[PDB]
Amino acid sequence: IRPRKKGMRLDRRRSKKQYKHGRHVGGWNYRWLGS
Amino acid sequence: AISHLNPSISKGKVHYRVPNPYIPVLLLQAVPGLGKRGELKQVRRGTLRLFLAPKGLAVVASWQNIDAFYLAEKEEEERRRRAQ
Amino acid sequence: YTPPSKRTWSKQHNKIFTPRPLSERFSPHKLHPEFEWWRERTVQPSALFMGFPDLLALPLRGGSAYIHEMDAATLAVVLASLAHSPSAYSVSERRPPPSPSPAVSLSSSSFSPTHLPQHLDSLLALLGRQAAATAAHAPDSTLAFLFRGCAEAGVVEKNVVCTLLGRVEQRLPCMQLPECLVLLDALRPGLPEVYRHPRFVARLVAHAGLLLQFRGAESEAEDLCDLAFSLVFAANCRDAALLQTTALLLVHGKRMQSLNETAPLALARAMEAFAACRDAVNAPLSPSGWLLLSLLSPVVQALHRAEKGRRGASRESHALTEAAARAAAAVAEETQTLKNRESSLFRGLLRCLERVDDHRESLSPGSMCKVLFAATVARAAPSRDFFPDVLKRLGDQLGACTPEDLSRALFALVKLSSVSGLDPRCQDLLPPLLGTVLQAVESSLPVADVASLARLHSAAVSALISSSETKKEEMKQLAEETSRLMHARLEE
Amino acid sequence: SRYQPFKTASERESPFTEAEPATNFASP
Amino acid sequence: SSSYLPRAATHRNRVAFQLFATPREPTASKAAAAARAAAEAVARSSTVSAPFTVQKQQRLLALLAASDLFRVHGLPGFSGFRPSSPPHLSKLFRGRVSRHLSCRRVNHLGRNNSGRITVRFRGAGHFRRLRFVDYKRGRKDIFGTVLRLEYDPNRSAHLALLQYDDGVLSYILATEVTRPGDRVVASKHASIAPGNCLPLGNIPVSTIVHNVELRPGAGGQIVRAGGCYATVVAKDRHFVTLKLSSTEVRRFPADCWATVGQVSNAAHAERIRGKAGVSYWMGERPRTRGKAMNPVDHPHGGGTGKKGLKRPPVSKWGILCKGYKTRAKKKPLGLIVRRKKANKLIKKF
Amino acid sequence: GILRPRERLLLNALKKEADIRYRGRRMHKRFRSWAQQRVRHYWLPQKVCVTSDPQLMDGSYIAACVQKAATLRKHDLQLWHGFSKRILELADSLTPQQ
Amino acid sequence: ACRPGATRMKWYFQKPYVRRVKSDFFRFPLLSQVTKQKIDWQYHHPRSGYEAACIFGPNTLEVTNLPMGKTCEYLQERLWR
Amino acid sequence: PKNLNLWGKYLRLVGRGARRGFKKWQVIPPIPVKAYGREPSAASQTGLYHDEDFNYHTKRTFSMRRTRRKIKPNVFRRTFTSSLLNVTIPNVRVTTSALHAMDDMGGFDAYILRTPPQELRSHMGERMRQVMYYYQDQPAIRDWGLPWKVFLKVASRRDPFYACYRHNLRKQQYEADLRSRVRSFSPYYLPSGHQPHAERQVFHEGAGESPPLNLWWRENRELEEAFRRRLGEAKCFERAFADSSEPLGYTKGRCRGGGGKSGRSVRRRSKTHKYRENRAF
Amino acid sequence: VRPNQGRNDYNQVGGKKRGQGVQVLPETIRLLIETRKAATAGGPVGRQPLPKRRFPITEALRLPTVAEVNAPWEPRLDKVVLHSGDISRLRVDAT
Amino acid sequence: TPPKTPRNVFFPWQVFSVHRTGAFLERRRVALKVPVNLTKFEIQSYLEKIYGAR
Amino acid sequence: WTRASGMRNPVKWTRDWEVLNRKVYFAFDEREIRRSMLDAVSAHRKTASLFHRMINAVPGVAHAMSLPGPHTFF
Amino acid sequence: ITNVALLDPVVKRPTRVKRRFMMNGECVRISKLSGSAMPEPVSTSALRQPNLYQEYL
RNA sequence: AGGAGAGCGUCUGUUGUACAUCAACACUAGAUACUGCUAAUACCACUGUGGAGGUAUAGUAUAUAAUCCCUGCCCGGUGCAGUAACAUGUAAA
RNA sequence: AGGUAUGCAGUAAAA
RNA sequence: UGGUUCGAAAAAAAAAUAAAAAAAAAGA
RNA sequence: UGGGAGCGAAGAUAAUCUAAUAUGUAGCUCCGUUCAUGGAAAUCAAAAGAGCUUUCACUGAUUGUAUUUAUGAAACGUGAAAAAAAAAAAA
RNA sequence: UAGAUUUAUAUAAACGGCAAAAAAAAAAAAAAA
RNA sequence: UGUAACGGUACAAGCUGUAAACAAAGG
Repeated sequence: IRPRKKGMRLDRRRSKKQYKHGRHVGGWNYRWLGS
Repeated sequence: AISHLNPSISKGKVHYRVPNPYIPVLLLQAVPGLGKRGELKQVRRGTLRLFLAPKGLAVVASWQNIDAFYLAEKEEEERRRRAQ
Repeated sequence: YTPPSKRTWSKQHNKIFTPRPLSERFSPHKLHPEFEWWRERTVQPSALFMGFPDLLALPLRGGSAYIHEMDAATLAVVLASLAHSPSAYSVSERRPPPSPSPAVSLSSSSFSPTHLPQHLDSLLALLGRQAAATAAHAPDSTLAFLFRGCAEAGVVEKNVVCTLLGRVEQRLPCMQLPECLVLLDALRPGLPEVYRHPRFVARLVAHAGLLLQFRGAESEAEDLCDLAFSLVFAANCRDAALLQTTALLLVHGKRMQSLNETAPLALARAMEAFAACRDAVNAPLSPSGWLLLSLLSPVVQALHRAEKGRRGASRESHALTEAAARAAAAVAEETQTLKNRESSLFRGLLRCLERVDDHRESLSPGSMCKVLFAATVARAAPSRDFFPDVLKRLGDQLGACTPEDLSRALFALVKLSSVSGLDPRCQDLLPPLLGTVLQAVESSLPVADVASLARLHSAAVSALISSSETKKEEMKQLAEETSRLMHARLEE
Repeated sequence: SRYQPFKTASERESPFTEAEPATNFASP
Repeated sequence: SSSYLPRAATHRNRVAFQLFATPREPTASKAAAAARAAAEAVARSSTVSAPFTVQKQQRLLALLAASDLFRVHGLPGFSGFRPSSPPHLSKLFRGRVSRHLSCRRVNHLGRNNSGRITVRFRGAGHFRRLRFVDYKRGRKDIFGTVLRLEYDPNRSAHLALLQYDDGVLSYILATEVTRPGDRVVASKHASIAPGNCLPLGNIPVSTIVHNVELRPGAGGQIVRAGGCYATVVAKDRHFVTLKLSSTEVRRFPADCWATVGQVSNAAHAERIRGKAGVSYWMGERPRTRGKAMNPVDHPHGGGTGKKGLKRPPVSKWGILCKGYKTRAKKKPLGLIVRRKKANKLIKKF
Repeated sequence: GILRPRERLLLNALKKEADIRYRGRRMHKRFRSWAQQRVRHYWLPQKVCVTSDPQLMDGSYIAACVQKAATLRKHDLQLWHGFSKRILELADSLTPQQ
Repeated sequence: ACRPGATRMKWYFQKPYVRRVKSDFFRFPLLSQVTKQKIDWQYHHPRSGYEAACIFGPNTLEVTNLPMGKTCEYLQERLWR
Repeated sequence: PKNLNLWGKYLRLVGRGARRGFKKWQVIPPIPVKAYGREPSAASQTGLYHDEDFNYHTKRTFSMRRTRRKIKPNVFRRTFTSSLLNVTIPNVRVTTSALHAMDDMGGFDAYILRTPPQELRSHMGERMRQVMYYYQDQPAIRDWGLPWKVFLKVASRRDPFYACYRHNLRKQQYEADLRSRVRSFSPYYLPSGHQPHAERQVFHEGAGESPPLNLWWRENRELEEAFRRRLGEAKCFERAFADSSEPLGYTKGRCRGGGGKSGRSVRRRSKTHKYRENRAF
Repeated sequence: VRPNQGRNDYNQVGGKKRGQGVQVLPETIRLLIETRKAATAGGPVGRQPLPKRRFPITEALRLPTVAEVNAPWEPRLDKVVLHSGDISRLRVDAT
Repeated sequence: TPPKTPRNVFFPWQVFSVHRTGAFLERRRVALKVPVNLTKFEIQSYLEKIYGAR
Repeated sequence: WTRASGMRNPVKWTRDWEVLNRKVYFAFDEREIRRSMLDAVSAHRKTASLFHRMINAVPGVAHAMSLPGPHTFF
Repeated sequence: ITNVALLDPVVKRPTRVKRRFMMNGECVRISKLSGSAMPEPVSTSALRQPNLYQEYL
């Protein structure tokens, strides 16, 4: 990705999409620590 | 208010018709060609918005304004009688 | 497509919204990774003023102040906030009750909430040191504000004051009259004497004189009024030449148009200063009387405008009442030499007294003493409740008076004691007030000034002539003591 | 619409400028 | 372009002032008195009031035409290259434009904010500087001296370095008869001489003008190119009619300012390049013909061997480009009295 | 962009001469260190104004003012003779540090 | 489905407040007779109950016990009527 | 059925399968957003659009070809004067429905203060209401007359003095920067007072001798600096632009012919095409 | 050449970067100071019949001692006071 | 990676070890393995205070 | 990409001594100067105060000395 | 439990509590924000309330 | 890759890297058409950007091309211009 | 024709 | 001798890096 | 998330092709799932009656829409599951 | 729960306008998520 | 929360944090 597009894109962790999937080593239905 | 029936769609925009461009108003001062004080006149919304309300010659005919005018007139009459 | 219902048709934008957690659906019995429970949060300061933590919240809540990081402008603002009757209610609350806070009220209180003023001494010392540090980087106006704010808040550290004096003396020639007025404000009575370095005061007065001499055109009427007030009181000046120049610029400087629009309180203070320094004005009606009339007329005009018009308005009403009281007191001393219903002096005095009568509560103790003095000098009375209702409050506020106020009050009481026609409440109130005022005057004699001593001697002589049947011995003692004290001070 | 004025001149025969002032009270 | 001063400084529809004043007096009253005195002095000095016509321009040009030590000693220059004329004889300055009155030109190369090509056939060309030319002539009632004439790579006309009587330097458009040592002024009391700037209401009919303001105080916008000029046809109290270089007759407010004379460098059109390289230096790129492309690339493309247009001429975007009018029909004519017709009709009638 | 050949040659020669000038300029800088030390642990944490009236100065203030003036090279004869007069007045009240 | 507009309103039953340990002010603070809510001396200011007088003048009434499930504007209109 | 004030009367009681299988292209005309139950748009939440907002409609022809198109609301940019906010509010984006609602309520202030959230349908309006109530609580801040968006955020409300100080500081920084740029681009240049004579060509024969320069601006350095700043204030020209605040303003569409680039089927921008080019929205 | 040429922030006017040495107008400081000064004006409610001096004075015989300060809560350290404040404002017999 | 050195140490953890080089070193020189984050001043003070080396 | 500069200049200059000699010619004999003779005189006004004053105070002298003709001023 | 947080006895904000042990072995819970010891938990006798939902079940 | 000639392109250039180095493309120039400036045209978030911080000796579009002599007839058709619509005009449309 | 050795602000001129 | 650093000029950000650790009472 | 909201295709069926089907599907953005969705009739029905909302089976691939291909957990109703309305004028 | 526990994972959101750099003077300034 | 970089440890797909596998016997 080149500078002009980088200057307008946002980082992955600026949203909540990271916490809306259950992907993990054991599969796709991660049970978080502490349930 | 606008009506949402048969709007005009052009240029990607939507324009809504205004079947009733009139609103009732209470006259707070003598307006030459419109009426005397204390009258309820149907005027055009633009006329109310840009001339009457800005110049303080009339106000929308809400129950609050109507009742306030009525009570103020009654108080003024009582004040006249008290002065007499 | 699901057709809406009574409870569901209204919706908010996914990102621009008013947060309402009470109605937003939530499942508290589940783990929510989005909130990052593992991650610790930072406890921010709960109250901020001018972008920094509020010092008025530190005694109760603690926390760092970051005073060393403050620049000159923020420091001057903070000094003003601490000096001008600070209230802990100005601090911000956290998740407050829905009902309005006491900060809305403009009325002062007789008790200090949430801590004593002295609970900020360490922060005051830190602020003084930071002011001494930042004095070198401030512009002229900000430097003058820093100086005045330190003087008013009570920074006393002598090295700090020496540094401030050095910087101010360095940058004095580059300052205009408004900054000179700001600096003079730091020399008001009651402020620390460390700031009253005689050489610095002389330099400030000389610079103000040069500013008047070469820039009289640019001077505003309110600025001239403040300058006269400060010269007579703040700087304790005998500069008859400078005071006369100020008076001429006020009257004959094509300033009549500006005299109407200037605030009445400034005119009242100016005429008070001129009444104090009459002898200078009446030097190579009297000219002082003409000056008093010229300054009085706009005050009467403002009073008339207010009466014809009859939270925001309360401040201007209080200011107008204070202006009326001060103007009446100033006019009384000149009227002492006139003794007549002068075409305008007596009438403006009566109008000011009427304003006082309708706004007795707003009076400060100094205002009460001034108005009593004015009424007794005029031998008039705005109403029949005036004297009793003012004497009651004078007795209730006796402790906050100064020697000048006490001299005025004693003069008024001596004058009133000789009046045969009095109300029963006035008769009951008089003797206790007379005794307490005499005790206070005797206690505060060594701190009285020459004008106060002269007024006290005049009151004693008047009582001996006319009030020889009430505390006669104490009045002879007061007369002799005042004579000796005046002799000593004249020799000084 | 190459030319797109902000204000378009009003038409004489449009119903908007000819609609009736209506009545304050329907019953009378 | 918009790569220079920001919109907040460049855009203003209604200009509230027409006189850029720089008073010297301590007070406003004395400034007004001095301005009146300067206007009266300009009026006293002004003597010429007759119109400045094509024939008078020709007479002045004829009069101007009628009316070994200076080198770097011991300096053998290039083997072949030499300037066309020495500095003390060249018509133009031969030096460098003032640095304080110019800046580097931002070369957009025919591409807009999207990065795509919107203006076709543009090339890098030679490096250029944008120079700040006073289209307003804001300073009034102060005389200035033309010190030198200068080349401008962005403009078809010549520039003139004007030094006002107080030492201020500026660049203005030079007239066909502008020469070093000329005295110029902008005022309503000014004489009708080339280079002077006056309101259109104070310029007699038949006079030739340039650098005409569409809005008073907003700077001249009409008639700028080298050799161009407009003629004053008629005058009324509020409006003055002008015939423009395009043969368009248009009215202008009488308060719009203008400069007397023809735009300098009337011989620009006579230049012959001789090779593709000159246009390459000037900043052009090759123009491929529409009918030389494939049918997907132009309406005229396609067909075994060479062919004709096969239809009335159209552009890349399918619009007739020979006789088809493009001005918006609903857009009002406004102050335009009459707009020109096709050149064939003009020359045949 | 492009330049006219004369301009190309002149500016290229200027660039070459600038490079050679830099090389010649740096020749004798054997004892030029980009990393440099400055001593500041003798500077007092209190602030002072050097032109303040001497009559308001004590030992602690006048000593700091003298040291600051020496550091700042504010060698003014009037200032330092005022320093001398005030220090001789305050001789009785100076600590060894001052 | 989406964020709730003013048509969707919820409220919950209020548990009566009992100071289970009378001396434990940290966990069972005193109620204020003015605000009828727990005293928070750290982050709240004392209220006399007359503050709205300085805002709305002497001719003012305080109304209490207004219900849930209604917009403040709707209740304002109803109370005005 | 119930909820006759909302759209979907004949869907309310037909079944679950029909409700889930409803085909939007069946609806030719736009439905009002409030009756449809549509989420407000960001533009509507930043303006006062009342019943109007982005909508959709379907095109159906005798050949039975269907096509759905997004349609934008009819919005104007208008200025208001607010007594409750003690400031003029330039360039608020408003609609006909909003204007009629203001007329009904009794003006801008009444409309902001009294309208319920569902009808107002404007988070910006809610924030204005909050600022009006805050000004009622603290009249002294109202006397400043700052733009209402200064106190849009709650933190600015908690720290008013810093809000005003920062506002003024940023304003002064902006002013100084713009002044410097204008001075740099000014058309008038004043050379140094020790060398005012610029290089000149040989004066044409017969030209009258130029008078000696009058350097009145060398009497005082303060006068010199003031004159230099005044000269720096000058501008080369002033440009005209489309502005709806002007009676005769206008904008531009496309070329008269109406054609397009040959062989190119240009795709209109969307949220999945050229979504974030040069700016967020 | 300039990837960010078209952005809304490109070559923006103002900013803290370029406004390092710019101060607010002195009128702004005056306005803030006067607004603070006029925030607590009013009449003298409450009675002060006796003078018990612009700066407050603390009495030394009312401050809690170390023993009292350290004492646990109830439903030579008794003669020593640790006070944070201004000794020049303390009222004591000797200093 | 290694913990940053505090202003006052009181308990240094850094290990200075002798390094046997396959290259040549002069008479008065010695090579030591040291943590990567230490400066020349830190190394010199460490050696002069813990060992008294000049 | 590189940030080397100074003695590590990444510019590949020519090493041809004849070309470098031509460069010397272009850099010294054919160098272009913007300033004027009066600019130089003003720069040295502190050492040539009297002649600077005469040039600025005597009418016509500045015009004569500001003309394009290559001149030598002692 | 993740939706809830312990409160500092002095600042009354979410805090973290660590167990420290004295020489004798006495345990003290200390709060991060102020360093204060945690007050002893309220006794079961004071906390007790009947569980009416279980009786209903 | 010399001397004497013809064809095609005037020429120097571009050119399909890896089957086409050509008579293909461009080119100096002569024309025609549009465009009065918030110009036309282009980009197609459209109170925005390039055009252009330029102003009819300018910008854009489509042919034909550098030098010499020439460049005939047709407005019936199509398009365009013109007018309320006609009449009428316009082919280097 | 980038910046050279007490260092931060800051105006003008220029081989 | 370069980088770093100021400028060009850049969140146009080289993950595990810094003149870059809660920011002056610093105890000379 | 074949649950809910917004925008919203083509390959495939129609033996080409259009509608319709695919499908309101895929991708994209947003909710975050019984502590939820929704909801205590200005409802549905017949001239008898039912009684918020929700789930299952039947009625029934019926009556419908599409009119070459297909789609259709329709409405009323019947048998079951679960069952709830509303502590609450202050204290 | 005896202590200790480096660095990166761009976080004032235990929080509230949107909008680059987790939140940027007003305006220019534009939105189906 | 999860993961990783370096460092220590049998120079490691384990363990572990410069206290880098262990304090349990303190006024």
